[PDB]
Amino acid sequence: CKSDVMRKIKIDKLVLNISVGESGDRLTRAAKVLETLTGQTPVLSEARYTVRAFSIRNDQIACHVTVRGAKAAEILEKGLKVKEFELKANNFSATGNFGFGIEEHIDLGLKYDPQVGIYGMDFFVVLARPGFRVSRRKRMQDKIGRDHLLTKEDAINWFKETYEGIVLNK
Amino acid sequence: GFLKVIKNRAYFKKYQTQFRRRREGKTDYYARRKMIFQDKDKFKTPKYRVVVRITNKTVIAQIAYSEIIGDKILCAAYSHELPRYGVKLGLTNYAAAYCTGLLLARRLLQKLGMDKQFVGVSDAAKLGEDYTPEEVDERRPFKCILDVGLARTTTGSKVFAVLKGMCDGGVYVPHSATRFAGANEEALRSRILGGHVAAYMKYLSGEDADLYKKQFGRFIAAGIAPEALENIYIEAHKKIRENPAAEKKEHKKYPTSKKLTLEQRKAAIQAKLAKLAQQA
Amino acid sequence: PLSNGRNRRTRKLFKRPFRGHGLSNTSTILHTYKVGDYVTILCNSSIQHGLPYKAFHGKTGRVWNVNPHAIGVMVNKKVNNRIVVKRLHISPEHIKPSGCQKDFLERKAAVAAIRKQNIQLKKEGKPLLPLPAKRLPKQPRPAELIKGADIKFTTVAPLKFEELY
Amino acid sequence: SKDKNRSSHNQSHKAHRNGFYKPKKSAYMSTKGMNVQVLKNTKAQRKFALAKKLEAKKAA
RNA sequence: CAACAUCUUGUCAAACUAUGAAUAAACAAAGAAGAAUUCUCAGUGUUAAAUACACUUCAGGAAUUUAAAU
RNA sequence: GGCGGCACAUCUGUUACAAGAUAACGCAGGUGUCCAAAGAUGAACUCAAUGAGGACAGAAACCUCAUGUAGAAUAUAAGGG
RNA sequence: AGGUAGAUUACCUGACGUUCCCAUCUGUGUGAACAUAAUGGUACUGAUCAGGCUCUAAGCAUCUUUACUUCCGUGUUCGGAUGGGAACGGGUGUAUCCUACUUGAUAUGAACCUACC
Repeated sequence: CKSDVMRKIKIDKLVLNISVGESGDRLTRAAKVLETLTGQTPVLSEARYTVRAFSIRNDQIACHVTVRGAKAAEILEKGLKVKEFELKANNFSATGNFGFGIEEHIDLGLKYDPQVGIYGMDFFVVLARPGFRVSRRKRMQDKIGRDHLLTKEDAINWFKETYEGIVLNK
Repeated sequence: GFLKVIKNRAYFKKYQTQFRRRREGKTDYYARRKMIFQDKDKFKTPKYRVVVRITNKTVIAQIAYSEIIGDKILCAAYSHELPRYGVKLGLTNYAAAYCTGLLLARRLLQKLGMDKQFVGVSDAAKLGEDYTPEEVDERRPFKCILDVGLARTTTGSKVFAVLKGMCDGGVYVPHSATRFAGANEEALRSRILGGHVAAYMKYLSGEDADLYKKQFGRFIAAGIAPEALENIYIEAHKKIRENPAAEKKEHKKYPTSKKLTLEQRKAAIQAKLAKLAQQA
Repeated sequence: PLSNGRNRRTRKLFKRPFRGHGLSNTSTILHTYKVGDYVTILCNSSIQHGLPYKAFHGKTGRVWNVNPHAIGVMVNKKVNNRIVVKRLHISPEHIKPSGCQKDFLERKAAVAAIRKQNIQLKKEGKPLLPLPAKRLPKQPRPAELIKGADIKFTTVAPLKFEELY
Repeated sequence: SKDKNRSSHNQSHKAHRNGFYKPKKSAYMSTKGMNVQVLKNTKAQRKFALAKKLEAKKAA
């Protein structure tokens, strides 16, 4: 009858973001690989302020998409598979989330044409608890209690308990 | 180290809190003041609103008119009292929202005594078509306004299921039938009679026994077949237009903490100071 | 040398009260005004539409007509060497009920309570009550005696000068 | 030939020799611009009452 | 040592302000004709319907009391 | 007087004196426009900035969480909202 | 005791911890249709396997804040008035009105309609 069930940490959102500095050609292909990887159409993100150093305002720069549920857990395992479950202690935010980066998207390398090319990706995982809806619902939207909210070490223990991943201090 | 905390006393001395209900996230004061504003040349003539609020387990419908002292409730009807009319499970369906709206319409007209000339529609074949009460002789129907609250008004929302029940009960609520479960009739009619519930019941039965028993567990224990729902809501409507007039102990209290008097509060600091004296 | 704008010199007049921004109370739009009432014009800068002229701010007027959304108010305005009658139509957000007759209506009520008792008393034939005494400017207080048993004396004398530095 | 621009000197003394002319009572009793329905009700009763008053005069 | 936070200190603003006087401004202190009460009461309209409410010389009409209200 | 300027039609803050009015070729500025949307309405959302994270990516590209009474934005001068 | 609708809009806010939940409320399960978006996260709809972990509500503190009282202080300033004093600058006396900031003590909500307990 203990209420620990409502304190179980679960991954509620995984965001994959591809940031390329040019509109067209690369962005069309970058969106395509994200669609094939997950199964939903991503969005095309446009720049906020023009920067002549990076040669970029309204132009579409990057593409990103979020997956939830069983799909999010599966893709995270693949992202951790290439990372070999090797995460630094600094990869975890003070709010209880974490993320990492990928240089080569494994996907399909058989017909890896120069058209598709090779794109790097970044994984960001947002953890949560059952009861976090109180801050996102439309009616009587409130703040989650401080003890209910996650912490850096709470996320680390979750990583070391559901995946047997190590955390380094290098 | 670096804080630059913007919560200092200079931050609070200039702070301006919102209205208490808005600060609680329960009232849209920008739209409430439009549903409230009676014409100034209609002195103290009430402006009635149907306050429809759906919790996780009950469809609350009320008829309220605003006053400076507070909001006064002329009538009310809940979906938890539907078991009196034969509906025992699924109290938040599109079907139960119709019954709650119908029950409050007939309960109100019984109070004012104007229920013999204002009867609305009663047959089950016209549940799907639009009806608006009209002038009987030269006496206007009871006009009310639908207050939705903080609920999005989509094309299938239940807040308009209550409105359809109110209009079917003979109470005039201005509307347009472009947000009902239809928007033809039988598409609207089926959802009013639980047709959408009694098709997941049959669909899940074929697919999985575990999923079927998990979603409709209490329905199975009650013996409600996926065919009884159609007739159940017909009987509930029949039993509502015949006796809506409400019904009729000691409540067990549970005190929580109670405040501390100045004597107890002062003694806590003095004792803690004494502990600090000996500890340090 | 100011300008002739409609809302000139309103940096401080039209400013909202400290920590009093945003929507107004619902009593402003719920209070019922009747013809003959007394109201005070209070321009609300938060509602730019129908803002009454700043010269009528704080003026106590009488309600002369009640419309579906606006309340007619009749106030006095001073011109070269005369007084004219200005008739307005303000929304309830810019006005406020007036308490100019607050104490007068207590004296009207008190005399009515006595009169209602007097008619009954004359029915039974018993002597009737007198009307309440009129208000008077502070009168010269009468002579009184002070019992010295609980009286203490403190001497008063000029004080030796003490430097504040 | 610069001249003085403006002065409010002696203006209040002038305005009070023949003091502030208050409006008469009839100024406050004007009815132009009243509520439309209110004027209709008042006209209806004044027409009804006048006709009743007149038929008695015609009767006698 | 910067610098960044945090706690004090010294001195200021016509185009800075929480607070905010004194002097003033505009009301009321009984004129549909000097009050009040009781009974009766009609035409329109608001109203779900009103006997509520709004306006109609406090529609109107009749009795009793009454000159009071810094 | 001329030369210079427009205090000549006109808006904001201040001089300006806690009602209204209100001087100087007093001070600091502004107008002769702009908008089929930058008008009307409905709905959804919350801004500036900061901290902490995420391959290339760094002080500045994109993504996420938290704090965030407006310190943003509202065509324009300033003041109000 | 709880929920819906409110009026007053911080005595109602914020930070730190804490207490029940028996009803109620919330969080909670699901995605077939109405409906929804990049995502069943939101909003929508269907439901009842579990839980007081959060919300909510009640209380704690030499708590910031806010709200009343005293004091600050008749000290600042001010209406009226000399053939009053001073070379000025400014500042008396008389009949009067009288702040503010700070500090100290107290409070941390009261109240209206309907249903259920």
